[PDB]
Amino acid sequence: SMQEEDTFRELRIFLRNVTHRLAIDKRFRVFTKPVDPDEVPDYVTVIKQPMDLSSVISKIDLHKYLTVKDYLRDIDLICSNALEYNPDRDPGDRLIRHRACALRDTAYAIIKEELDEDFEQLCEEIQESR
Repeated sequence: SMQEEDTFRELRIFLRNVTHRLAIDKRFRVFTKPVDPDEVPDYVTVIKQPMDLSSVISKIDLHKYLTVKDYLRDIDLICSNALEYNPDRDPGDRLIRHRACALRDTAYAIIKEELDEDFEQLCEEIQESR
């Protein structure tokens, strides 16, 4: 219905705002764009499901997220991809892992502080009705 499409539009506005705040954070620059094969050839061969904040923005605009949980699944994929690709004790690996955990923690904390639980529940119930 029209009421439901208004609900999903509000969700998209919210998600674009969260994603923007993550994307402008200097710590998360490394997650803002897809990994370049030219500069990192083995990534395409280790990470089966690449995800980045630019792709998240594209998916928001394609109406691919109907709940905050659907969105956080892709935030979690950005993080888990980074942990899998950077498992070594080397400082370059530990720096990316620290930033990946910070990206995940920051996204969850923004949503916990700013998303009304009844709004996420409404999104869930509309989605389950389809």
